[PDB]
Amino acid sequence: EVQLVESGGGLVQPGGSLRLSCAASGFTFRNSAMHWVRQAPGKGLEWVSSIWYSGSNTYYADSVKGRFTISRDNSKNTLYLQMNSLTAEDTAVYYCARFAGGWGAYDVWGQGTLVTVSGSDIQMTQSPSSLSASVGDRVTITCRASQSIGLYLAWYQQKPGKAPKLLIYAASSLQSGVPSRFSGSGSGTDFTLTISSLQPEDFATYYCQQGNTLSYTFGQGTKVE
Amino acid sequence: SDLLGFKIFGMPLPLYAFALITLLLSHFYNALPTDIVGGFAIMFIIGAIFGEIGKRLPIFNKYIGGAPVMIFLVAAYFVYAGIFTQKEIDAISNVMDKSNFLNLFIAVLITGAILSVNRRLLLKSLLGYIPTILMGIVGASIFGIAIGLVFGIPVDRIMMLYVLPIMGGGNGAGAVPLSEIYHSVTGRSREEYYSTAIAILTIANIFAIVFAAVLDIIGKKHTWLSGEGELVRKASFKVEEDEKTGQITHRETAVGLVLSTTCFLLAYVVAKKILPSIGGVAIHYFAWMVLIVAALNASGLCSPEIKAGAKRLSDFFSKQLLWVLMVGVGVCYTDLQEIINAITFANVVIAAIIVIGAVLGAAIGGWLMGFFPIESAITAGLCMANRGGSGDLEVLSACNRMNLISYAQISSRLGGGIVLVIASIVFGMMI
Amino acid sequence: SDLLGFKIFGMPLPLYAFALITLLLSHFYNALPTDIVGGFAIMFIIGAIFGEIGKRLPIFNKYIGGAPVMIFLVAAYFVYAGIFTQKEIDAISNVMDKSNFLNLFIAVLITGAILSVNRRLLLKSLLGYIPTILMGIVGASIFGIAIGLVFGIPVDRIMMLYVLPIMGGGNGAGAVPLSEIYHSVTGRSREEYYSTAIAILTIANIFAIVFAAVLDIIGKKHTWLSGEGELVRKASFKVEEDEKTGQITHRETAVGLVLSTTCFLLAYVVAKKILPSIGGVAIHYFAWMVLIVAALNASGLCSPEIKAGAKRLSDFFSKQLLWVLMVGVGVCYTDLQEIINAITFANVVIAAIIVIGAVLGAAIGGWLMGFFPIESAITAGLCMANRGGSGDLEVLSACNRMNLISYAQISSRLGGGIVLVIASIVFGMMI
Amino acid sequence: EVQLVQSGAEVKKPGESLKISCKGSGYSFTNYWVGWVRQMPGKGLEWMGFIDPSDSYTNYADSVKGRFTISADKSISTAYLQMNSLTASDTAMYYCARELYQGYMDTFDSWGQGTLVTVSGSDIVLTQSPATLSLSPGERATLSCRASQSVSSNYLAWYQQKPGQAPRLLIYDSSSRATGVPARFSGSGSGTDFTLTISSLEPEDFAVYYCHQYSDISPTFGQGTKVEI
Amino acid sequence: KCTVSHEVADCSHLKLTQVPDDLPTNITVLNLTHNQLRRLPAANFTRYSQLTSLDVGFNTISKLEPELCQKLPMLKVLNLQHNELSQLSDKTFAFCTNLTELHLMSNSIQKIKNNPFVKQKNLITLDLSHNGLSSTKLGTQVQLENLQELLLSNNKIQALKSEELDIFANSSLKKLELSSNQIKEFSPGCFHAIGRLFGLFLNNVQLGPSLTEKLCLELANTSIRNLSLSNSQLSTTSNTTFLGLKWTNLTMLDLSYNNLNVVGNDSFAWLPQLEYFFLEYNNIQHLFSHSLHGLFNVRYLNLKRSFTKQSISLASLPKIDDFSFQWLKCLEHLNMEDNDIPGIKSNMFTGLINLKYLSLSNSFTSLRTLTNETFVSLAHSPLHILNLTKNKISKIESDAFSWLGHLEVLDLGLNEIGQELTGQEWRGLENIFEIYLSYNKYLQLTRNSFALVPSLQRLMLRRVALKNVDSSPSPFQPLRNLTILDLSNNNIANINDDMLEGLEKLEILDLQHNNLARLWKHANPGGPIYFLKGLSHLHILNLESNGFDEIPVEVFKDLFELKIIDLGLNNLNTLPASVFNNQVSLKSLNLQKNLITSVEKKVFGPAFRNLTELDMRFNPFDCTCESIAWFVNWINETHTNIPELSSHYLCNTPPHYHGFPVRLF
Ligand SMILES: *[C@@H]1O[C@H](CO)[C@@H](O)[C@H](O)[C@H]1NC(C)=O
Ligand SMILES: *[C@@H]1O[C@H](CO)[C@@H](O)[C@H](O)[C@H]1NC(C)=O
Ligand SMILES: *[C@@H]1O[C@H](CO)[C@@H](O)[C@H](O)[C@H]1NC(C)=O
Ligand SMILES: *[C@@H]1O[C@H](CO)[C@@H](O)[C@H](O)[C@H]1NC(C)=O
Repeated sequence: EVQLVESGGGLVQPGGSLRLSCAASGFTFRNSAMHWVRQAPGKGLEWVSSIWYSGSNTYYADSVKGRFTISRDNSKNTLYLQMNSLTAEDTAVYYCARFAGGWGAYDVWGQGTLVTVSGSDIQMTQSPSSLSASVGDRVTITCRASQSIGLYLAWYQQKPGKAPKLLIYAASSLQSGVPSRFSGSGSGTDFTLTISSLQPEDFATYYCQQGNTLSYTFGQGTKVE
Repeated sequence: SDLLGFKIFGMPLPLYAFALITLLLSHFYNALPTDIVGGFAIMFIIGAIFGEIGKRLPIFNKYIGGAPVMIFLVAAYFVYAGIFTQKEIDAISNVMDKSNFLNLFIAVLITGAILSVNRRLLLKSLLGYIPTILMGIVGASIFGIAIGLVFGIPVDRIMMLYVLPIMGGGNGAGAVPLSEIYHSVTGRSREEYYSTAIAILTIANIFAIVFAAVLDIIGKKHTWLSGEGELVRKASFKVEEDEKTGQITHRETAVGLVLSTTCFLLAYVVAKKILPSIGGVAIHYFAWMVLIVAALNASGLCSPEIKAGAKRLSDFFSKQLLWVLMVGVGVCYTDLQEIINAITFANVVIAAIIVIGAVLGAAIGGWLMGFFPIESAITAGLCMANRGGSGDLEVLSACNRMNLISYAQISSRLGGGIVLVIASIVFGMMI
Repeated sequence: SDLLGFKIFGMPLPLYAFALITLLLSHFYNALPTDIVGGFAIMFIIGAIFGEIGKRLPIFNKYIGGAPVMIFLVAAYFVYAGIFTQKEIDAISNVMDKSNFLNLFIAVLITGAILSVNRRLLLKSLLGYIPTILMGIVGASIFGIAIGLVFGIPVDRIMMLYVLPIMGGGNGAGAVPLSEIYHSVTGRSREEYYSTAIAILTIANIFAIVFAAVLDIIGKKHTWLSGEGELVRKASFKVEEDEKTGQITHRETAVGLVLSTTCFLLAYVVAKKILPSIGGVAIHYFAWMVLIVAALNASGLCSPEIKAGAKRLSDFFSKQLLWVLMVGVGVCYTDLQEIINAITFANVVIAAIIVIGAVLGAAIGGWLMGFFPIESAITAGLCMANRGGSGDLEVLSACNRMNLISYAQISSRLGGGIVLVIASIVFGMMI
Repeated sequence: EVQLVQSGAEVKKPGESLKISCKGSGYSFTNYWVGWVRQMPGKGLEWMGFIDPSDSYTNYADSVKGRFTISADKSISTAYLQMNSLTASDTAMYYCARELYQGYMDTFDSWGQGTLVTVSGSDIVLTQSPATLSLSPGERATLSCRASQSVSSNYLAWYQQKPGQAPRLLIYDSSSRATGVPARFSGSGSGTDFTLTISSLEPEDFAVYYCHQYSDISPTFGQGTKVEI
Repeated sequence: KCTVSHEVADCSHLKLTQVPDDLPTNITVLNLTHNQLRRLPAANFTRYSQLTSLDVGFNTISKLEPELCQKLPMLKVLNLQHNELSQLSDKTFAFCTNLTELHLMSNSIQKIKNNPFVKQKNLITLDLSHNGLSSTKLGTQVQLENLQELLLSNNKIQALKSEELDIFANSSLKKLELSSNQIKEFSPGCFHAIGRLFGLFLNNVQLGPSLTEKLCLELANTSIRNLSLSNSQLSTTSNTTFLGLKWTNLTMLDLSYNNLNVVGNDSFAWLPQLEYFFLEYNNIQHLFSHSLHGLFNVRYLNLKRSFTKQSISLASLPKIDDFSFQWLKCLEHLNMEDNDIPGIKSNMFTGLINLKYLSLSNSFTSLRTLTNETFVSLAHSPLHILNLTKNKISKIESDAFSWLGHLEVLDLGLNEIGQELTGQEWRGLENIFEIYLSYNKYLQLTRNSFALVPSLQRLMLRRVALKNVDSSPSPFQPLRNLTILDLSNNNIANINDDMLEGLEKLEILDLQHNNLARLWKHANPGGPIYFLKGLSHLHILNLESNGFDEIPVEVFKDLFELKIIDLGLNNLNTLPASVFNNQVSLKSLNLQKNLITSVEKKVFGPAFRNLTELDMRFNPFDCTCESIAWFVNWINETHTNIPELSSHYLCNTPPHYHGFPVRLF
């Protein structure tokens, strides 16, 4: 009585497509409904999908609905699972089992395979991650990039309850018409953002973006005040 | 008013309509217990409805085989058509893969068939009668392999799919056990085996009835060929001096079940532990059981009262419950495409040649054994290559010989296990 | 007699020794198929020898039904001592629980019983049946509260732990619902209640078996008290209406089984989907069996020969396969460890007093409306107190009366429903 | 003077299309490009693409690859964003912005007011009371499993899994047993309450045990208790 | 501490007062800078008598031993830096006549002996700095004809005297340095009691127009060729300020950072020839037409920051009269970087003849568009190089370069350029070779793009956001002489086959940071797109960071000359085998930060033949011997350079050697 997956596996970038296959050699594969079950590392079991014999009825779990596909071939005693638009959280070990109805629910299992989620951006990072500075203080926001950008850094500020609408630095050491008292500096891979003296209105989250390529990629969450 | 009085499975029509209503309702509401009771409930109705139509059909019944063939055909066609609910498939497969009801059925048939032979008759047949059957088999084998070489069919396929299934006792006992042995020894799929074998069997059944009276005509031409009416040439006379007690109690009939279950247990233990292999080849449990039952008959420990009881019980399984089993046989074994693919001119000439090969061997052997040649075939290779006991009354009816019924029964019943043993040996040796 | 002239289960000793040797070999070498075909062997072999033994013990043969009780006790003793291996325990569990052989047995007996009655006399007897058990519950309660006062045990605990749980239908129905209602209403633990009730019920079941055997001897002593298998007692209704039937062939006997299986599916579907509950009460599926079969008999759809065939089939199950079933009843549905752990003087005395008080009340009720006092106690007051269908089987087998199974099943299922209602009321009422 | 207005907030079913209108005023709108930015809840902000109103010339990011379409009409001076096939995990916040190309680096001078779109059980919920165990071989496990609502026909199961392997079945129905299991495990209970008791543990019997129900066509799993010494 | 034994002795930052005595003789250069030592031991130096050089820096030594240099006269150059000694005698210098250079740095010699350098006459260079003096008498007699450079920087010399400079009448000083010396007055005729003075430099000295006018008269009849002055506070100039210089013939001049404002007319009529001239960092408000009259022979001029910073509040508007350049008939190189001229007039450059280089980067505050005749003033000059970047141009009208035929290098990148290219703007262009247009906003392409100029050789287009780029007729079709082309960072999506055909001399291509992953996907409708054809001269190709995950095997068939190619930062995991067969000579490769897992010799059949360098520093390796067998073995047996082979080539994917160098295996 042997059931095995032995298919797919490896590291897949987000948006990747992977195919999983199952082989059973111990029983009459036809006339039996199959199930797919995955378990995330350190997590509990979870149902994925199931299919009747002849594939007349198909049902999916809610989470992966609309992006997953299941199929079988009785002539080859073989089961296929088709995965598209892979996402980050979809890392787990995937099992296939046989649902036997009243005379036992999940009798036989298979040795599942491990599939784990693993590019063309200018990686952008904000180091200080500062919080809760007193009024009138001096703050410093630094910058780090995967590839050297020449005087092509820009700054955006977001109010916590509103979209940013805040362009404070066109280029390095540049100021828009409205704001004042903000100082910026830096060149090459590193940059510095400073506010001369904190003010009661000067308490909001920040963001930074790159322009060396038309990709127009922004940075992760910056300092929140 | 044939609408009132026409009977289905010994039942008036309105009662059967009431019965079918329950099945329709259950299918509608999708509720069913998965156990023996749930199984029989849905097997009996389908079997009853689809068997009467098969039996009461002009050309089908007498030649193609009758109820079981078309019954399991319809079962396979439903399975292929995807009509059955998943619960129904589960409930049908449960009573044949987890309750293993098939094993009980087969054991009961084997023991009931063998144990009914008279002890004195069995001992007397041990002298020169059995070798006729054995050499008929071997003589058929050589022509079979020769003609298989003509079309380039490999030796192994001919020796495993054409000689054995033809030389059997029908699908009730002679085909299903062969498939089980084939799965046990090799390990490949079993659907292909039964599917491709059942066809050839039916094909041969027709030829059997064909030459049945053809030989009778040749005998009419010249008695020099063979004497008619007598099994042995210059046969002498003797006294049967038989003696049995007519009354059979319900308790006496039940004893038969106890003996059948016991023999199977002894066989499982000997093959698995006492002797893994007699020589370099392993022996299947079924083969051991046939020999064990024969030993009990030889000892004569059992009373004449007991021998009759097992005959009655084996007559209840083979006349009532066969329709119930045959549906599941169709469900879990048949592959429809193979049946269609199995029909070709080579497939109909191979069986024609092999039957002729069988007749030749038994005939010469009988003359060597002193028996009259004409009967030395009809009662040794013809009646032996049939659909078990059902078709044996037909070949004999084709000729004007009703006096050979005892020998025909001996042939069919006792050879029903010899072929099993030979098949196990061949499967072990060749593969 | 003779050293070789003795008979076992209708067989001579040397034949039996063969099967015994087979069993011993299988046990020692630890090789056994775990399915139906291997289940019958062990059951048959053990039951034969022991049921033969218990029919010959000097004092245990009269005051107690020897075989049907001692086999049941001996199987339990073996399973306690761990003498059995694992695989045959699995096989017996497979044949008794998974495949629901018990259900088939009960259905066949019910169908064989009912269909052999005159249609005109059916309902008239039924009208006064219920008040008998109604007042029997009261009679049981009187003695229960009396003994609780005697021991000073708080009476609320009396009804909540002893009176209601014992009178329930059984473990599957009549115990789990009691625990659920108990936990739902009083908000206390559910496991502990279920822990003690499951042992108290078996404790009283044993006494119920013993008391019934004693009653049969009393029936022999007094002709007037004995009903000799009669319920209404009036037994004066004209039975002139009679129809001669033809010899029941095997096909007719088989048809009974078909009906006994189809009716079960119909009842199961009805009780699971269509009419799950009448008013506020749940109805067990065997309950609808009796009503459906009675309606079928009333409609006059069946020829008189089908009824006769079903009678003979039920007769065959009643006298040959009974010793097999008892071994399984002991093995699967009886744990000696728990009754041993919870055994104590006070509980035993209380349980014994309760059962005898119930018996007295049931006999009184039967006498008042004119039933036979003894048969009014076996069917009502004993069958309701025992442990479900298995309990009814054992009780009726003790007194050698298979003809009253229908009334026992009615008192079981309907009684359990009524007890559920009474518990639902009183448990809230007092608490 | 410059302004941007977007469509209203919205909630619906996975598997749909939807259109969002970004309208602005205070300038020609025929000269400056318009792009879309998406911010996941409590996450960073990400770019998808932009379109030129002059000729509806477009450029999409690597993450889009269809599933999102950008369009506009000159007469209405409004931008349209549509996602064709919508599914789970697409719930987030959306905005539209206009480029100014201040200096030599492109800058998004104005941002749209904001649009929120969320794609959003009657299922049995399985909860187990004990979390972990640490006892010597001789004891009772009394593991438990509670359900959200009534489970019909007593459909339940229990599995165990030693580390680094597939699970194994122990109690397939609410009361019955598998083949190879010993005679110390025993299940009971019905309705919405169930138990699983062990007669006496052994050194081989320390692993994780789960709770499984299969009543409807929506299988649901409980959590796994831990058993140690 | 150790010395490189290469005829030198370097001993720096060792801060020891005792010189080593284990030094082999045959070395011949020494240094002891960044060290402290008490006095010179001649005995220790006596064992090794070979030293062409000796350096002591940051060493304070109160006196020197005279006997060491007579012991070792083959010493030719000597350094004394940061020494405590401030009064030395000729006794130490009595026998030291053989030195050719002596360094006196930060030694603070406030006064020297009367005649300490009578002994030596052969030295060429002597420098003095950080030394305070007010008298320049070093020898009463004429001597030292062989000295060419003398430095007096960081000195407090105040007044120069004629009697002081008679010492080198017999000598001819090549150049004197007097900067960083506050000097207030010069004695008349002091510069004449000496040989020919060729170069004089004066910076950061406050003179003013009047004092320069005085000193300008002092400079009559001199052999001066190079005058330098900056930060001299000359806000304006007069004609008499440069009058006395009429009696000499200068060659070079510089007026940088003097913050000059206004020049009168004909202030430069005295110089017919000035080949090089620098004017930068001055606040000039207006230029006069005849201000620069008389300068015929000029070749190089600059005006960076040499004008008024524009302020509309001031409304200064530094304006230039046209035809002001009609006097410059020889200019070849001009520099107009980063100024604020309002706009281009019509006759700035009427008369220019020899111009070959001209820069106008960030030179105009407002040049929005190019017109028909905006360059009409440049009709009569064969310019070769033009610079027009950082000029915030907006749009170009066609037929603007009609005058320019001789131009060969054009630079227009880094501006604000968005339009559609009609191709008619390239009318007059004839000899152009290279054009830069990267860092612009957008362009719309037509097939009528480069028909006028198939003579081009290089074209840079980076981050420009092109439109109409996937047109089936290649807009590059008329061009066939292209050598290198770049299209990086444009993030283009769809590509036709037809752009790469008919071109044969393309040397290098660059397409990184673009989105072309779909076009080589196997499931691509129409299959993979094979645009690589007709290229027999490509040597270097770059395809970094483009999202690639699959390579068809038939793309390198035409590539026989490829030498270096990069595919790092992509999404590649596994490649098909037998694909580098046509690659006869590959010298380098880069696949770091990909998702390559296994190394298998079948794919690296022709790859691992002969390489110079390969890099895959970060990849999810399965460091198990099924695949790593060759790679582990090959590393231990191969000479090809693999940087950070152990530093950044570990394996964490498999438990085997988890987080451990694959080489160790
Ligand atoms: C300088 O020293 C070298 C080596 O001792 C000697 O040959 C040469 O004549 C010296 N020159 C003078 C002018 O003393
Ligand atoms: C330049 O200086 C004087 C005065 O202009 C002139 O007479 C002389 O010939 C020139 N000297 C040279 C080296 O051309
Ligand atoms: C601009 O140049 C074109 C082409 O030489 C000419 O036809 C037109 O008259 C010019 N316009 C002006 C205002 O000079
Ligand atoms: C330009 O290319 C064409 C076509 O290959 C060629 O005939 C012509 O000689 C080339 N011109 C130069 C100057 O290389």
